[PDB]
Amino acid sequence: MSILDIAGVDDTLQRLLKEVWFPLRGGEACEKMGYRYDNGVLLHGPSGCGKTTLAHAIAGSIGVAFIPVSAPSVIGGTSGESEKNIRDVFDEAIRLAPCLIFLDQIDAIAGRRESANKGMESRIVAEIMNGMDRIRQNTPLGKNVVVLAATNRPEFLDPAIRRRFSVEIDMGMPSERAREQILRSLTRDLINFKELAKMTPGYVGSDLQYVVKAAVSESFQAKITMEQFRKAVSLVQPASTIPDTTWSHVGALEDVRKKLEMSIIGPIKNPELFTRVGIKPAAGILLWGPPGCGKTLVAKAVANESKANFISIKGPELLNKYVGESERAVRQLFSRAKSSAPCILFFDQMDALVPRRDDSLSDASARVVNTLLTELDGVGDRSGIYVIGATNRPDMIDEAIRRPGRLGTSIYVGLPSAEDRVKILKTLYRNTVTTDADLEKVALDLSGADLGNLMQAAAQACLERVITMEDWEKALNEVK
Amino acid sequence: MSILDIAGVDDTLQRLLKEVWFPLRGGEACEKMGYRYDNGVLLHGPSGCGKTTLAHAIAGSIGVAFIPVSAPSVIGGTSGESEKNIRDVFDEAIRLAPCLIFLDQIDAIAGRRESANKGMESRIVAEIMNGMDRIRQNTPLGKNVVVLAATNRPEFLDPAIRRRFSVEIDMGMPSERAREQILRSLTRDLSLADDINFKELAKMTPGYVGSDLQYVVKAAVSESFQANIDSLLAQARAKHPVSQPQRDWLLLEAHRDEEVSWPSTKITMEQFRKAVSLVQPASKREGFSTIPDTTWSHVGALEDVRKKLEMSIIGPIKNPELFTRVGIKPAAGILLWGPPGCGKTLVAKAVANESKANFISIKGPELLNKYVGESERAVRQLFSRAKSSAPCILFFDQMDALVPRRDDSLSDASARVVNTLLTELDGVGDRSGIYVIGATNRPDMIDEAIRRPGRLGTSIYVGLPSAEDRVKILKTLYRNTVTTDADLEKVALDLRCTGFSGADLGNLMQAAAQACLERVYTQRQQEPVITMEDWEKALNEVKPSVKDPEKYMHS
Amino acid sequence: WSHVGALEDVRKKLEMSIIGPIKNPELFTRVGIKPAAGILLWGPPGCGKTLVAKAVANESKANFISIKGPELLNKYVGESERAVRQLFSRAKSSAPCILFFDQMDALVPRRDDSLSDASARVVNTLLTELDGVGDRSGIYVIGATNRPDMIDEAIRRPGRLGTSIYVGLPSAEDRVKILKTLYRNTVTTDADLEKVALDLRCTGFSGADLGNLMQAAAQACLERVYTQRQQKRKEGIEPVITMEDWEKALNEVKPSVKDPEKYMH
Amino acid sequence: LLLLLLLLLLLLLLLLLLLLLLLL
Ligand SMILES: Nc1ncnc2c1ncn2[C@@H]1O[C@H](COP(=O)(O)OP(=O)(O)OP(=O)(O)O)[C@@H](O)[C@H]1O
Ligand SMILES: Nc1ncnc2c1ncn2[C@@H]1O[C@H](COP(=O)(O)OP(=O)(O)OP(=O)(O)O)[C@@H](O)[C@H]1O
Ligand SMILES: Nc1ncnc2c1ncn2[C@@H]1O[C@H](COP(=O)(O)OP(=O)(O)OP(=O)(O)O)[C@@H](O)[C@H]1O
Ligand SMILES: Nc1ncnc2c1ncn2[C@@H]1O[C@H](COP(=O)(O)OP(=O)(O)OP(=O)(O)O)[C@@H](O)[C@H]1O
Ligand SMILES: Nc1ncnc2c1ncn2[C@@H]1O[C@H](COP(=O)(O)OP(=O)(O)O)[C@@H](O)[C@H]1O
Ligand SMILES: [Mg+2]
Ligand SMILES: [Mg+2]
Ligand SMILES: [Mg+2]
Ligand SMILES: [Mg+2]
Repeated sequence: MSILDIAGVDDTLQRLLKEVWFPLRGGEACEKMGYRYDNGVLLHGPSGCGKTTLAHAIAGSIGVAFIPVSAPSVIGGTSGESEKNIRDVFDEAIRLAPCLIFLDQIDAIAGRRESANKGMESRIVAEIMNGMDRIRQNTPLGKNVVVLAATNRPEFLDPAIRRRFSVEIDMGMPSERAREQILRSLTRDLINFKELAKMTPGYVGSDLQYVVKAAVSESFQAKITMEQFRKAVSLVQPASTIPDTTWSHVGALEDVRKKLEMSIIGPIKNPELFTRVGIKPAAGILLWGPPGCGKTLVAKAVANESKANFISIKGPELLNKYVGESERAVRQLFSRAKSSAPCILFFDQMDALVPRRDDSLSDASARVVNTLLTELDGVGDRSGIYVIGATNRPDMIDEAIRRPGRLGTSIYVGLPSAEDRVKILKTLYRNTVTTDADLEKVALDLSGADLGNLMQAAAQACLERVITMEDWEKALNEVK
Repeated sequence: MSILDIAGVDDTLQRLLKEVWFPLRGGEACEKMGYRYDNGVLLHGPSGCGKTTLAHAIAGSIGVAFIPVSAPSVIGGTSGESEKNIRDVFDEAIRLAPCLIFLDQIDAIAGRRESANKGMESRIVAEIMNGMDRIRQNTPLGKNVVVLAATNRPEFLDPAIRRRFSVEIDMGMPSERAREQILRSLTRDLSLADDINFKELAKMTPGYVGSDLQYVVKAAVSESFQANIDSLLAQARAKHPVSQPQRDWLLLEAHRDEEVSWPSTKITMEQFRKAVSLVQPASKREGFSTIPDTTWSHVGALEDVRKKLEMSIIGPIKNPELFTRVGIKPAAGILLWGPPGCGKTLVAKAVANESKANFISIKGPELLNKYVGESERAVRQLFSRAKSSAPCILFFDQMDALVPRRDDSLSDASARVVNTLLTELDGVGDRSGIYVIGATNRPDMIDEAIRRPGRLGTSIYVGLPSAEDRVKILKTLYRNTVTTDADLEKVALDLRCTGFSGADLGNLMQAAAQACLERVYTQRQQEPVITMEDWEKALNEVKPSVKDPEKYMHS
Repeated sequence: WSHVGALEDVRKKLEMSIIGPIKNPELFTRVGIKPAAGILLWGPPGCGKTLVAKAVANESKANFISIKGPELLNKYVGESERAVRQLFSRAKSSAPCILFFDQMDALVPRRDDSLSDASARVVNTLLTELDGVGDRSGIYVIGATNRPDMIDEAIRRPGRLGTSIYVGLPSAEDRVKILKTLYRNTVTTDADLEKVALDLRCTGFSGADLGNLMQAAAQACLERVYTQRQQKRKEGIEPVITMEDWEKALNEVKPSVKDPEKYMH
Repeated sequence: LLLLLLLLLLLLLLLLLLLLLLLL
């Protein structure tokens, strides 16, 4: 199936009212003015976005002859078999007018005839073109035929086939409101869905169905409670990942946290509060500090509180040796972040990725900078993508990279000098369960990542020999 | 369907009067001189350009025996079945002379037998060659057979078959004069309001083909029927005291079998303009960017830059006839340069939006590829789309990474990309209707052959705003997100804003708004609006981003 | 040739080398001139290399194939050299034919160790097609480039591209002929055009700069029309480029070839 | 019964060589 079974496509459901419902059901008006309203609609978008279900739901809501056709179902073995299967589909609809043809997975048979040199494949495309023209020409005025089609990659279709679809509908990734509607459409016949909607960024309609099934399945291992969905959400992953690092996992770093609570964390939890005061978020924040101070850890904490996905880049990992491949890798990060909104893009060791465009910088090192300059222009604002830099050489980055609207604001992550070391070590030990005074003298002995490695290395000596204070002095002479 | 159903092609109908009509309806004249006037005509062009409708319009007009053949319908299962279907078509035409054969989409079966290597495919090609020779030798000198063929890919035809068509007719994309005639023929059996001006409709559909203009008429018809649907939904809501679109489907489903009559309406010119925006032409399905939402109200000051862009790009696009009389080619090349953050992309997204033309934006070295010839092919394909959808605006953002100067150490993968753009911008092929905008911070790194008249001859400098210029920018930024106007002048004219670009002023406003939230929180734990004291907080914590303006002022 | 002003020396060389033998090959055969020419047009940008090669393609009334730089390159191993071989097959079958390679330095780069192996096969393919075992009689080749030194030295030899014609910046007297040609093909008289073209502000102007100078004069005319039209319509015309409009263009347009000796070598 | 000669399809799937480009 019914209309209720498909949700979050309010724009699609209203556009198709005048394009699918009217030509079929409202064919009496067309005959009065003598106008053949034979329409063709193409539905495209990411996989598992309710394209198949939408066609079937609309099929039953109109009450006309529905012909469900899948592209592999028409391909034959002999020469004339494949073309006659498609030819029969369009001939039947004319005799069954008004009718609603649905060609699911149309890209399988309607691919480009340029690359496809096979004789049968070229004739398949020419058979669909002839079929759609017969509908436009060989139907009564009062009876119109509407052709529906679905494809994951509309660009794979032949341009001659694609032009015959007057309407293209992009059923893209669901938003927070859409995912909230989707959850309310599957669990209606069985809870704060806003928390569920915001905790699942990048999920599709099919992914949200597994979560509903997981919660139902988990409710039968013992009515579904809210806490069951939280456990079920982590069980099913979308077909990147929200970090599990909270600020409790981070020691000290209060001044750094305060800035991020207004630059990034702020205009995510309360977008309207920052919208009223005109706080348009920039592309992101440049974190500069000595290595081993948890700059990667801080970014993971920001994504966890903001409930946004996290993507990390190690810097020179993107530098390919081919011409357009080093820049394509950068352009692919922002393409995935767009589909995973909200998301945080983290660039570790960004000094070697985008140096200053000096008068002597070759050309390959300058195309990567110009790739980021044109990519940071579609970051932040009203996109959900946030970019966090990370470098111990903040003065080796190009000026255009650090202008306002780009990674302009600089935040210094301080090195643990006296009391930060104590706070870090206590936090690390809280996850591996001595008291706390023993944990102080270990960290008070005369960076930040050293303590994390020291704790686990000191735990190796305990296994060789329960963790005791006397096992830390031996590990202080072998961990640097 | 009839001759009226095909419009916008007057040269084609003029040629076909002596190449299709005369051989068929002038059989007596041919017999008197003893000449076998058997002709073969091949129609080709972009898809949707009325090739199939032209053939059937001529077929019903001439009134001779017509044999419409679709190429895939010939193919059979057994060995000789496929070739005998072709042989039956030509033998039937000879028996029915005078006759007109229409081979629709002949490239499906007449592909190059060299590359398309098989056993049936080669015999299909050889059967059409044999068939097209019998018609011009077995007809009895008084009745002629004309073969009409249509294909989107004339280059895929076998040369032995393509050479057998004495006439090739190219039906390209319609012009403004042709698009108006197509709309009149499409809107001929419909009821229209007298306010409709087809000249306006023709000029607002740059890259539209005959099929696209059909969708505009199709969308306009449904637009006029919306009033009879919303009123019908109101009737359904009168019986039943889930979102808004879902209610409409269920209410109409709950009735379904109910029969209602739609009162006749007239399509309004306002509805036509709405239909044009809804319809995306087939030429813009791939490769084109969305028109930016930036307008001239988003750009503060830059009056000198705005005047140059209005005269060079916006002017000739909107008034091509006025600029043609003085002798100005309908093509401009503009290079925007200056220190970062001064409004180059902003002023280029406003021209693209305020000119109502098509827009393609290139993001630096986006067209580069690792394969040989693929980087150059993308550039050549870029100007093909921009030419078929003329007028079009090509924006090369951060262009210095796409056209570096061809020194003695520029390698050859990147030097071939420059030479491709040199020929595309100013070569042998025409590029009229294409307006090119380049934005860069390093104009000295661009090849000098690119920066010459005919390619990018006009260079506009967008530098740091002056003291009085920052006043206009700050007011423009503030009014787009909502202090008063007197304090904005004081803040903008403060000497702590010296060297501030347009991005720094946006950062100043963002920093001043953050101070408001800090002020609000302090005034909450013991209606947020930016106050004058908030501005002074941001006047100390914000420094200019362009630390060395001389690095960009000298280029 | 009515679109090409000045360049009398270049026009005479192209008529004796291409247009001559095409129209009356009988006369050139008696003296012993093969029906095949290779021309390399080179010089600073905007000085008329492509323009003069489009007049030859039009005045000779022969078949024409134009190549846009590295247009023949293909990603597959043999498909870029096959395109070159197929290019000379069509030209030979439809002789006389004129092959024009615009921006040719991107198709025949000088063969060095640092040169790509895939781009060195295209150079060697053109070496055999231009002058090898098979004959290319009836094929006339024109090349236009700004960097003649980046072309392989084997390509620039008699039998492949025998003659190099330098198309440089116009002189003061030549700029008068070019400006009149541009003006009369787009519509002030001729006495004012001589003053505009001979002005010291037009020093170093190429053929593209004179065309840009005329465009800047037309835009100044439209600005003058715009302001005067409002005054004489609200309070109370014909767009024609006047001598006062030429003054605004002269103070606005700057030369584009900033280093003429970079290309003159 | 009569034995008939029928036309069929094939898989083929040839593999093609490619040319790449490198940086300085
Ligand atoms: N917006 C949505 N509202 C409700 N259910 C949805 C929505 N999107 C997807 N679903 C459900 O998730 C599943 C998606 O499967 P479906 O076949 O409809 O996907 P699709 O878009 O056709 O993609 P694919 O062809 O790759 O499977 C179905 O069970 C469908 O009910
Ligand atoms: N000049 C024209 N006058 C009137 N209608 C036109 C014209 N050109 C196209 N159309 C309309 O647009 C559609 C064109 O479809 P048609 O089958 O004629 O295209 P085609 O040129 O054969 O292309 P293809 O090779 O893709 O089939 C039809 O609905 C036709 O009515
Ligand atoms: N003249 C201006 N009027 C209004 N806003 C401006 C102006 N100049 C800059 N801005 C603001 O600052 C931003 C600067 O970004 P823009 O893309 O325009 O810079 P740019 O000149 O392209 O420099 P870059 O080389 O760094 O991209 C604009 O998007 C706008 O928010
Ligand atoms: N001698 C000339 N006579 C008349 N007009 C000329 C002359 N030289 C140049 N022009 C004008 O200026 C334009 C310059 O373009 P042209 O293609 O001739 O340049 P080019 O010499 O090929 O340089 P590039 O190497 O940059 O391509 C011509 O199209 C024509 O409008
Ligand atoms: N302030 C801190 N609080 C808690 N843990 C920290 C702190 N600083 C460093 N660490 C530990 O040190 C490690 C540093 O990892 P990472 O941030 O990826 O490298 P870097 O610090 O060099 O960026 C983390 O695993 C983290 O547990
Ligand atoms: Mg599906
Ligand atoms: Mg057709
Ligand atoms: Mg910019
Ligand atoms: Mg040229």
